[PDB]
Amino acid sequence: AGARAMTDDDLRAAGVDRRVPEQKLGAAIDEFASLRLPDRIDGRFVDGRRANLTVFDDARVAVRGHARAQRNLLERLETELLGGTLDTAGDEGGIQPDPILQGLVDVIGQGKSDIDAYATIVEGLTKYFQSVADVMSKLQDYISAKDDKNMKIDGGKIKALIQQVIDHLPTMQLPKGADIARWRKELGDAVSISDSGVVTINPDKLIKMRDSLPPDGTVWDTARYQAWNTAFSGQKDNIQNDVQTLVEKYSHQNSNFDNLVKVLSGAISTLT
Repeated sequence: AGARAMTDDDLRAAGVDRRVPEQKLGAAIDEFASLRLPDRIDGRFVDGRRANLTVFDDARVAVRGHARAQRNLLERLETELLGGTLDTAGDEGGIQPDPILQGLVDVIGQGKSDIDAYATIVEGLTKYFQSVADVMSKLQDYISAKDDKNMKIDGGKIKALIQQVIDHLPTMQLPKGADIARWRKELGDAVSISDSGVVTINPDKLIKMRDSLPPDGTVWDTARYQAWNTAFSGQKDNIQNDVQTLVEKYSHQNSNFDNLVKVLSGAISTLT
């Protein structure tokens, strides 16, 4: 009933602790960055780190947790504001305007939509993110020491892995009523949005990684592999960068939400 929400504590106490989804999201980014391709050093061969796909796992359901907590607080806030003390003949709701209550309701709905949308988008990017990290581990089965001066890389097969990720790239769908124009500008080049609100991920960075590979059975000297490794790993870093940026935008949204329920709560108090 009394949907209390005046301090960051009141929130957390309700389970709405924005620090968690972002810690996990940070966790993953940390994982994705720890990924390394095999290498050859001083004449030796160094295994790479295969992606701990779990770390990704704990990030997305938290983001899914939070959006439920955020959505259950807004709802509680919204039940309180609409009605409260009755009079006689007024179910009051977009029929006999004049009150400012109306305006808060819409603020709320924008709150809903925003919560959902960032949740779906972040859902998807982390999928995409997990897929790429799956590949940076799967492709390591296709690289190995040949001579004590050469490497073997079955790039034809790695091209295969990368392409599968590109064919089953996570598809996103923005809530009914969103201003797609505002969303394309905010999420940037990393993604593209139709007009039905269908969010898709730009496979451009995966394409360059894919087009960078040699054919299956190639044998490389250490200088050649290093060059490829660096070039490959730099594009991977490029992807980390895109996900990091949306993660900051998402924490900003989590922040906006925190101020939102606060203003809404004092507001209800005011009219209370």
